[PDB]
Amino acid sequence: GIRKYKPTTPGRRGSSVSDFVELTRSTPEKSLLVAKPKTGGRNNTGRITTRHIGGGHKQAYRIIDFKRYDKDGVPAKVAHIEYDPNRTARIALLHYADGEKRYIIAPDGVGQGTVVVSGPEADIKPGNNLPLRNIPVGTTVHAVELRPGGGAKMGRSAGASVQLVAREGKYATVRLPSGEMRMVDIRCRATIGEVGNAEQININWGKAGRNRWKGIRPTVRGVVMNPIDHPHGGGEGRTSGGRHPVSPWGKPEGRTRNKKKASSRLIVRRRKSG
Amino acid sequence: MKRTFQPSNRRRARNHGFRSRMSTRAGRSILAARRRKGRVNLSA
RNA sequence: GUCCGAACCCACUUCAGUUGAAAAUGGAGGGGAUGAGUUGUGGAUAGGGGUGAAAGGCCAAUCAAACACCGUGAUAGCUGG
RNA sequence: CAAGGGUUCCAGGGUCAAGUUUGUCUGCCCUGGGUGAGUCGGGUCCUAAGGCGAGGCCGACAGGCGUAGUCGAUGGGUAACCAGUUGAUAUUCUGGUACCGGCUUGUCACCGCAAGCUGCGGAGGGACGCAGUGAGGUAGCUCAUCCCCGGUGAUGGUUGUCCGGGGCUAAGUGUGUGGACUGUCUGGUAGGUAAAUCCGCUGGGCGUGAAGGUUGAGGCAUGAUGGGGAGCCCAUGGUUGUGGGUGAGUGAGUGAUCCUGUACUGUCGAGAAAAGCUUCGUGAGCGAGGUGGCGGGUCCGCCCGUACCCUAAACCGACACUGGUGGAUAGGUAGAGUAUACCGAGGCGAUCGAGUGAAUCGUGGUGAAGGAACUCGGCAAAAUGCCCCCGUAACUUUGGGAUAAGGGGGACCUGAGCUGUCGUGCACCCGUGCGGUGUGGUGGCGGUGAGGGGCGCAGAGUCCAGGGGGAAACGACUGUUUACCAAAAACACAGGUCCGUGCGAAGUCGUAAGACGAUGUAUACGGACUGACUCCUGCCCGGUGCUGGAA
RNA sequence: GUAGCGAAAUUCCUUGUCGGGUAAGUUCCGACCUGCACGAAUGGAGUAACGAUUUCCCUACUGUCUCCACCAUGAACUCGGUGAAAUUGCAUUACGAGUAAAGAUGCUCGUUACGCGCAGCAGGACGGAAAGACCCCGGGACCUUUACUAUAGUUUGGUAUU
Ligand SMILES: [Mg+2]
Ligand SMILES: [Mg+2]
Ligand SMILES: [Mg+2]
Ligand SMILES: [Mg+2]
Ligand SMILES: [Mg+2]
Ligand SMILES: [Mg+2]
Ligand SMILES: [Mg+2]
Ligand SMILES: [Mg+2]
Ligand SMILES: [Mg+2]
Ligand SMILES: [Mg+2]
Ligand SMILES: [Mg+2]
Ligand SMILES: [Mg+2]
Ligand SMILES: [Mg+2]
Ligand SMILES: [Mg+2]
Ligand SMILES: [Mg+2]
Ligand SMILES: [Mg+2]
Ligand SMILES: [Mg+2]
Ligand SMILES: [Mg+2]
Ligand SMILES: [Mg+2]
Ligand SMILES: [Mg+2]
Ligand SMILES: [Mg+2]
Ligand SMILES: [Mg+2]
Ligand SMILES: [Mg+2]
Ligand SMILES: [Mg+2]
Ligand SMILES: [Mg+2]
Ligand SMILES: [Mg+2]
Ligand SMILES: [Mg+2]
Ligand SMILES: [Mg+2]
Ligand SMILES: [Mg+2]
Ligand SMILES: [Mg+2]
Ligand SMILES: [Mg+2]
Ligand SMILES: [Mg+2]
Ligand SMILES: [Mg+2]
Ligand SMILES: [Mg+2]
Ligand SMILES: [Mg+2]
Ligand SMILES: [Mg+2]
Ligand SMILES: [Mg+2]
Ligand SMILES: [Mg+2]
Ligand SMILES: [Mg+2]
Ligand SMILES: [Mg+2]
Ligand SMILES: [Mg+2]
Ligand SMILES: [Mg+2]
Ligand SMILES: [Mg+2]
Ligand SMILES: [Mg+2]
Ligand SMILES: [Mg+2]
Ligand SMILES: [Mg+2]
Ligand SMILES: [Mg+2]
Ligand SMILES: [Mg+2]
Ligand SMILES: [Mg+2]
Ligand SMILES: [Mg+2]
Ligand SMILES: [Mg+2]
Ligand SMILES: [Mg+2]
Ligand SMILES: [Mg+2]
Ligand SMILES: [Mg+2]
Ligand SMILES: [Mg+2]
Ligand SMILES: [Mg+2]
Ligand SMILES: [Mg+2]
Ligand SMILES: [Mg+2]
Ligand SMILES: [Mg+2]
Ligand SMILES: [Mg+2]
Ligand SMILES: [Mg+2]
Ligand SMILES: [Mg+2]
Ligand SMILES: [Mg+2]
Ligand SMILES: [Mg+2]
Ligand SMILES: [Mg+2]
Ligand SMILES: [Mg+2]
Ligand SMILES: [Mg+2]
Ligand SMILES: [Mg+2]
Ligand SMILES: [Mg+2]
Ligand SMILES: [Mg+2]
Ligand SMILES: [Mg+2]
Ligand SMILES: [Mg+2]
Ligand SMILES: [Mg+2]
Ligand SMILES: [Mg+2]
Ligand SMILES: [Mg+2]
Ligand SMILES: [Mg+2]
Ligand SMILES: [Mg+2]
Ligand SMILES: [Mg+2]
Ligand SMILES: [Mg+2]
Ligand SMILES: [Mg+2]
Ligand SMILES: [Mg+2]
Ligand SMILES: [Mg+2]
Ligand SMILES: [Mg+2]
Ligand SMILES: [Mg+2]
Ligand SMILES: [Mg+2]
Ligand SMILES: [Mg+2]
Ligand SMILES: [Mg+2]
Ligand SMILES: [Mg+2]
Ligand SMILES: [Mg+2]
Repeated sequence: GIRKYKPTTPGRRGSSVSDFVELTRSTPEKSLLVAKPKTGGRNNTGRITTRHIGGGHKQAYRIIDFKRYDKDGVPAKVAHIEYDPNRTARIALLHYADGEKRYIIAPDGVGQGTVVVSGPEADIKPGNNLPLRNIPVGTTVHAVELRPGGGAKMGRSAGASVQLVAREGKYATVRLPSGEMRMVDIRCRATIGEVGNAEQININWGKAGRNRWKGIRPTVRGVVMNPIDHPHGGGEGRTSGGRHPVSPWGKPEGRTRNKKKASSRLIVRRRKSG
Repeated sequence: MKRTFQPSNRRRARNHGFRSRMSTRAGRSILAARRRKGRVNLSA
């Protein structure tokens, strides 16, 4: 759930945290960890290519099994549910029934003890990985591949969910968490259920230092810059950009997806609007 | 106060040493030009 | 990213200094002082470029485009000789 | 000590220059000398960030990136301590006592498609955050009637504990106290790049309800009949050290920033790598019927640094410059304190002086009566200030406001009882041969003290150390910023909304490959604006932009 | 131009008007609405806590002041040692009233004035320092845009690959 902080200090007034009640373990599995040095948003040219990245807590990376199809037919017991600093979701540590241990994204309602399995003949239960051909139409899935064998790509963050709406032909039409209807090969894999930790979007970080130690550097509005720095910069006193809003590089707002892209497998656009 | 020159021999050798100059054609031409002038010190 | 307060980091006021003890400090107070803290060692980003909690700020003691050398003995309807 | 410097170090000779003066002196000049490592810090070992990078990919050329690899500490690993000695070196030399790796050797025991050695990897291990409290110790420190060495005091007293001083020893080895860890015997096996008997995952049987085994804070024993530690001898030579002469080694109080301890507890922001190391095989070779292991004995153990300065007169500042410069040790009394005051260990008297009641400038001090009348402005200063007890407003987001405000006490002498700890002993469980557990103690030491009393102008008597309250504007807050005239109302912020993005994402650096985004996946990422919180955020799509459409 | 706010970090007139605070208040706080020229995420109105922010008031306190006096110190002063600097056309370098490139040590007419030092003060030497930074003129740089001309990028189709 969410534990609200008492306003003993400013910056702590309206803030809230997770209660970490799903976590059955406070430590990770050592064999599935790798070092993850920070980048600072810096290229291999050494230049800042993504702004507002820097510092934060040191984090080790947990190797997540995004394929799941190389252990078809080998049942796995959910040994633990634990914290992953690298994602907003919790991760389930699975003990496969042959000695291998792996990490997956913990689905909603999968607790310590549920036996999961992969394969075409797998049961339709949360935590089971199946090809979309062997998944009934209307099932809520997550960790959905885009092309067969490629690994899980869509529906991976906390509370994320993909709905299988149709299977007419070689393509299965699925509804992505953005509201975009899409077609993917029926040979693409997906895990049954939705992603857990769905209540984490309601956390109030309450405090600049909490975003500072999540690795986020401060963002300066382009309107309080100088004209050499931003197209919105300049002016006596407070202004707007003095023009239609643009990026720091002068790009006007508007659709940026390439229309010549070979993804003619798009049924309806996401339609965010408001 | 703190001044501009804070000596570090490791950093000095990594920045201006002979092998650093040899690593690039600009540094090689710098060494050639210092040979042409006649410097008794070609690098740091 | 609690409070008072040393080390430490800073620099609000005032006095002095202003051919200084010092090309930015000293005395007296002052702010932060478990944090978005501070610091050593090595490293990365380079000039129409970097970096910037954004002052056109900083990039080796004068940056609205560093420094060095070269074009070059630039050009000056201007000043001087 | 590090960095940095580089001979400045020591000895002798010197006084042109340097030294803000003089100088017989010197960090200066000249001559000579001085730095000793199997164990300390680096390499010979390992990797982080990052660099380079066989092939390769990308790019008119120049070049960019990167695989296999190879470097790269600020980190991991790795065997030694005490004392002594020089003018100058000392975990380096010397004495004593250790440890580590090789080579060889006496000896014991065991192997043998099937020894071993080396490569090659698997696994375990190394291996990791932050904050906090308590316990058991030890270092240190204090006191002492106890023990040793000395003194009997220029001036009233000072032969009883009155006065001063000292009350010490390492690494290593053994023991195993507190503390900590840990069931036992077999079976199977989609995994661990080749395999595994070493690991992982599972199944049984037995199993106290703890008992053994393993380890090792400190203590003890050894190391140590050794080493260190004052004043007294025919005489030393009279600013010096030699042979005797070393004497003591206890007890209590307090007590860490050190150890147990990577413990334990809490916690979200979820906290390197690789090698050494243990074991398991065998994707390589070597290798013979030779080897590996255990007490014992020989010899071998490399390269670089080592002087000296180092919160500085030797480094960065042009200076022998009131500046800057990372780490370690850091005692006593008062004190909460690493503040401040005075002292210790130790080191200094500062690199022009001598005078002189001029004005004046700087730096401090005091001040009648008044008390902001000063001034742009209470600028500056004064007042306040500490601990304990009492008491505390509007408003509030219930946390605050708050040390609100405003009141009382404090130091000294004496002191009933109340306590922490130890103690010779009274009994008592004793597994005694353990390094003990529980009631139990004339007394010592420490903490605290109701009550009574003394003195002064004054008892937080010194140094140290908030003035307080009321109201408005802005920003919610903590933070950030114009190095060197602006610290703010500016920036950021947590929160909000809009737009873009379906993943080779969008966006950005780049000619490109690539890369960051992100080993992330729409509860995510990027851009824009607004900026806690509360109540709200109205009308207009004409213009321009954006999105869609196409007669 | 709604809610809300309004002589406001916005109000020219303006010290608007009325009230409070003072003996006296161009500031301040509360209103009014006549908004030169507020206004709802360049957010509107509020807001506990916070602020070396800005503003007004009360109290305490004082050398801030009425109105200064005294004390000690580092300079200043004297002696011995050592020993600069900026600046400098000159020089045996007065004052008044004039005159002059219109503000004179230097010219005129007068007045005053023995030579040389030491400590002081700052009225002048249009004092020194800096080829004025304000203003104009010539040149430059950087910034902006529906200035011009280009161009990277983005996009349209044709053609080659096909
Ligand atoms: Mg961003
Ligand atoms: Mg992350
Ligand atoms: Mg600005
Ligand atoms: Mg622009
Ligand atoms: Mg404006
Ligand atoms: Mg704080
Ligand atoms: Mg504070
Ligand atoms: Mg600053
Ligand atoms: Mg570098
Ligand atoms: Mg500006
Ligand atoms: Mg500079
Ligand atoms: Mg310029
Ligand atoms: Mg230019
Ligand atoms: Mg030319
Ligand atoms: Mg040396
Ligand atoms: Mg010499
Ligand atoms: Mg010398
Ligand atoms: Mg010497
Ligand atoms: Mg000498
Ligand atoms: Mg001299
Ligand atoms: Mg001499
Ligand atoms: Mg590397
Ligand atoms: Mg090549
Ligand atoms: Mg190396
Ligand atoms: Mg090191
Ligand atoms: Mg020495
Ligand atoms: Mg020694
Ligand atoms: Mg020896
Ligand atoms: Mg391993
Ligand atoms: Mg392992
Ligand atoms: Mg780990
Ligand atoms: Mg203790
Ligand atoms: Mg004693
Ligand atoms: Mg006598
Ligand atoms: Mg295998
Ligand atoms: Mg196996
Ligand atoms: Mg030495
Ligand atoms: Mg100095
Ligand atoms: Mg020193
Ligand atoms: Mg120097
Ligand atoms: Mg410092
Ligand atoms: Mg002390
Ligand atoms: Mg002190
Ligand atoms: Mg001493
Ligand atoms: Mg000294
Ligand atoms: Mg002096
Ligand atoms: Mg002297
Ligand atoms: Mg001197
Ligand atoms: Mg008096
Ligand atoms: Mg008075
Ligand atoms: Mg009085
Ligand atoms: Mg009064
Ligand atoms: Mg007045
Ligand atoms: Mg007044
Ligand atoms: Mg007046
Ligand atoms: Mg003041
Ligand atoms: Mg004061
Ligand atoms: Mg009070
Ligand atoms: Mg009493
Ligand atoms: Mg009192
Ligand atoms: Mg006002
Ligand atoms: Mg108001
Ligand atoms: Mg603020
Ligand atoms: Mg602040
Ligand atoms: Mg400034
Ligand atoms: Mg300032
Ligand atoms: Mg935000
Ligand atoms: Mg793209
Ligand atoms: Mg990437
Ligand atoms: Mg917008
Ligand atoms: Mg704003
Ligand atoms: Mg605002
Ligand atoms: Mg006005
Ligand atoms: Mg008025
Ligand atoms: Mg009035
Ligand atoms: Mg609106
Ligand atoms: Mg406005
Ligand atoms: Mg608006
Ligand atoms: Mg307010
Ligand atoms: Mg003199
Ligand atoms: Mg005239
Ligand atoms: Mg005249
Ligand atoms: Mg004449
Ligand atoms: Mg004179
Ligand atoms: Mg003067
Ligand atoms: Mg002048
Ligand atoms: Mg001029
Ligand atoms: Mg121009
Ligand atoms: Mg085309």
